[PDB]
Amino acid sequence: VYAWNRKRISNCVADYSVLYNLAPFFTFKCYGVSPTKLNDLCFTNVYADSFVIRGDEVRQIAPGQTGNIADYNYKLPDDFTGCVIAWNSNKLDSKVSGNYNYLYRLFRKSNLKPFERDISTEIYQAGNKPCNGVAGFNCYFPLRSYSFRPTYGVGHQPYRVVVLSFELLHAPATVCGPKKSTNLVKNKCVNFNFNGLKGTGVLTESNKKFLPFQQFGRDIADTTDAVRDPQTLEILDITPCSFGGVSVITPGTNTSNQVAVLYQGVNCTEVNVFQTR
Amino acid sequence: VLTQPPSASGTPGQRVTISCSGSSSNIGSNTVNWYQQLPGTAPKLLIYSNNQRPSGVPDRFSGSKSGTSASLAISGLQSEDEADYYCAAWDDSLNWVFGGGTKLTVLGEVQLVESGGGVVQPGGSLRLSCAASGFRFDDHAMHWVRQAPGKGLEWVSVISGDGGSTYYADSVKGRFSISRDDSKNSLYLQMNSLRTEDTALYYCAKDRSYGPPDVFNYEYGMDVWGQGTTVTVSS
Amino acid sequence: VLTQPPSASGSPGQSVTISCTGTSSDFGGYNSVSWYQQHPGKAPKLMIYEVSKRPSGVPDRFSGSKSGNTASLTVSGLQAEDEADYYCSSYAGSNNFDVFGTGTKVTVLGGGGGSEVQLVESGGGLIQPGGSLRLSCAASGFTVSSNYMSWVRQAPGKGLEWVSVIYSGGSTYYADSVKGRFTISRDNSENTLYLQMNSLRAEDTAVYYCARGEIQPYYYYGMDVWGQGTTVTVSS
Amino acid sequence: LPPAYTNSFTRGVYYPDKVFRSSVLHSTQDLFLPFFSNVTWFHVIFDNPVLPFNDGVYFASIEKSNIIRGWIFGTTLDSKTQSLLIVNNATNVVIKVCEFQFCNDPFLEFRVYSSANNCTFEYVSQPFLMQGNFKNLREFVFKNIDGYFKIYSKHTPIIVREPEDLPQGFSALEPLVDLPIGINITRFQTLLALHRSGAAAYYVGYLQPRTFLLKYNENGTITDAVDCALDPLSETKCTLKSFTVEKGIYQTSNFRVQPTESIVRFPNITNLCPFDEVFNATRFAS
Repeated sequence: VYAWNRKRISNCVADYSVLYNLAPFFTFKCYGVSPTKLNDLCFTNVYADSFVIRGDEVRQIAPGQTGNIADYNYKLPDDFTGCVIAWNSNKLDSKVSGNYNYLYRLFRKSNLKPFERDISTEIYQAGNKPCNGVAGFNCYFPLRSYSFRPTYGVGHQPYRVVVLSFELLHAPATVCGPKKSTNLVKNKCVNFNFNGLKGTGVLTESNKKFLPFQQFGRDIADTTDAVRDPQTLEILDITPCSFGGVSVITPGTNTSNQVAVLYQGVNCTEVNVFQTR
Repeated sequence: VLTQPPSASGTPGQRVTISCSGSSSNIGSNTVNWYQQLPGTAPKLLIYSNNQRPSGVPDRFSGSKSGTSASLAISGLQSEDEADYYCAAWDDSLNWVFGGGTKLTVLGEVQLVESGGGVVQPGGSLRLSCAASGFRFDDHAMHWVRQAPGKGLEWVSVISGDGGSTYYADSVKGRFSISRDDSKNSLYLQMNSLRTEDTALYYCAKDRSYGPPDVFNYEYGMDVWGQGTTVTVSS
Repeated sequence: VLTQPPSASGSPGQSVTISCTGTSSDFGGYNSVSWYQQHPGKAPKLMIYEVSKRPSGVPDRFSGSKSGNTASLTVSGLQAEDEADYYCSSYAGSNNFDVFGTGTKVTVLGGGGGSEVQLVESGGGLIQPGGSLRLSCAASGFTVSSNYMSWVRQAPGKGLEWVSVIYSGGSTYYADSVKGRFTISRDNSENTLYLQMNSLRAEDTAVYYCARGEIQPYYYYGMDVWGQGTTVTVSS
Repeated sequence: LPPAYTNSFTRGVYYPDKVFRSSVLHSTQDLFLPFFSNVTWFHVIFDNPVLPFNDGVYFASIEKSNIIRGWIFGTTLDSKTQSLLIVNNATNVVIKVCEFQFCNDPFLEFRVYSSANNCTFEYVSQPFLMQGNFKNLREFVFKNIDGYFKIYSKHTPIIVREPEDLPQGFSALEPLVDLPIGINITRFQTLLALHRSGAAAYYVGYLQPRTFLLKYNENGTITDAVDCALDPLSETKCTLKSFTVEKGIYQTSNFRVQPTESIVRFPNITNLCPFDEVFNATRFAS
């Protein structure tokens, strides 16, 4: 709690749905947004801050609250848009040999600034005396270790709590989330959304030699003709859907009522039957 | 509020799909809990946290949390699966909203017993007691989920294993006092301002978490139920 | 609510070995059970804080091992003339007051802190029911603005209970008895630290005790110094 | 040093976007290097000046093996603001936007800086970005936009052993890195691999907002480019989508002589106010 990591993670496909099956978590509360809509929001960088507290101290981790740990080791203002994901770790962090490794900084002068890490080890000086280093009646160790033991009950066990602080500064967002895909359909007028490029057409196979850096592709006068497959390298062709003018041939409403229908721009295989120019 | 089919149907051999629709304030921020109750006997936990299942529940049940609604799946149902299915979720407004029940009918070891019912004079009431036998009452929470005869279930109050903060429902707030003691496994619930609309069973529900189900939004559940008494004030 | 024996007088100083049952757990986290010797008149004095390592005092009271689910403080062989009340502290859960126990009469016979830092109070003689009375414990020694202090009151017959807890600079937690009607306000950071009554509800008649250290999360603090209390004597 | 200047020929026409085009003429409007311009002739035979980065520069390098390596792009080159220290180490490229100010001097072992602050990006690019009388020319077009620090590059193995000067021939640049880090950059600092234990000379141009008509090959590459404001012939070749102008007279854009001075003449000042007599008296009022 006095020395917590501040890993600045970015440039990844943060799939929050996977976190629901990695480890048997016991807390998945998120204050900012919903996890269903979180997978569709881009972010710049996530601040991963992890620490270990007891079971009765998990409630103190809130956007604004007082306590022995909420204002002395880690404080969250009223703007935390992440989560408070946490889980019990009483399976490998509790042995009967003396757990004098952790601490919680029982002694302090005042409330620390939220989202701040104070890595200090000086002797706590309770005023009215210059303590150049002494331990008696005026200046004591401001750190005190826990008493985690395996033969205990829930509530005073080591609980690993990790928060994911989100921020959106004046910089383009890097991490957005997981993106899915669908099966490719060839020789059929369907819709396509290849990397934002939306439209409809018949995805066919072409023989164009695209450049290794080019992704999209246009025509002589402002019309997309072929793009690059977002998957493995494949050269396709985007031709518009089936369209044409319909003309009806009628010999006149004086002898009969039989008419002929002519579809323009079709090879009789895309709608007796005759194929003309 | 949770939307659930009142009385669905189904045929043997194939599978059905029971759904539970809810807003993002209760389901979108927490986990749905599925409970199964046979007609006549005490209820029992079926699916908790929508991902894991108890040791007694076989692999014949499965649930998902796709979106803001829960979906139940029973691959290969039979006559033994003819029971009532209730959906439960903890809302962010310090309350526990329950479902209505799904009549999925197809026509082809620690005891948690409690007592303290009986008909009493309207206006006033008596205390509600409960007991157990060596189940580590300090490291477990207790819930009050009463069930009216023929009607559904609803959450009344909650007590944490630590014994500190407690929460009540929207109708039983103020006139109810729940607390524990340093004695053996027990639970005392005092009722006040009796309005005669309390004909239920008041199940002494056992849980597995330690704190109140407001900070632990992924481990909160409900263990095996207990045989409750039938209190009928009837004014 | 804890479990303590009403009285203990048989076999004086040979098989007394008083304790405090009613825990049914492993004392929560940090196993620190303190024992206070509440003597009539002056303020009580600390006897032992942990299960061992007794502080500077009488050496005939030690071996406070936690037998089963209670701390059995070995008091046999101490003396044969004492008139006081022993109280134990437990239930160290987060935000849980009333850590003291009931009055245990440990009189083996029945019939037969002063200049350390400071000891001052307000002297609330004939307190009018209501209003706002301030009680201070100005200490010219230890800092009255950096150490963790608390307020514990006791009434005739009834035992002690946690009434107020105040941390270094940013915590003003109140007990469950007042439930909000009590507002703690710190005085100047270099003069003293006083309290506030805030329209008492006729239950604040008990005498107050301003301790320089915590009760349940008690730390060594060099020495445990208390202060004599004053009678409220409400006229509601 | 008295930095000389050379005549920059047709070189530095990069691809504005990634769009396949075959045998067409696309008239683009973006930041490009004006043809027949002046580019400084800083020789690295010691030299390390500070160059102003207004909207984009055209960096070149005619190093032999490892003479010119690294870039010290930044705004103030101080510890308060961030900077850029993209260097070319052993078969790798380290790209960090950390705010490492300096240690003693931009020279290079990581002897360029010695400090420790908070960083924002650690995109370590694994693929590196970099015959007797066969030198190697490496040009780099640095262009910064509101949310992307785009960097172009192209390696051309020149053959002619003439005195050090820009060769004759069109050569586009291919984008390789698209760092989306957003930071204002206004100063350019260069450095060379000292390694003490006419070599080379880098050319640094300046981009300007102009119009260029691009000719794409049947394969999908640009064969040449023609400016639009360089001579009376270029405007005719830009107003018509054809590099082969027929014989005749063509009407180009219109010209307008902009004014220089501006006079504001008002009527004469008269009919003054009696305030001069009001504020000057003996008995005013009660």
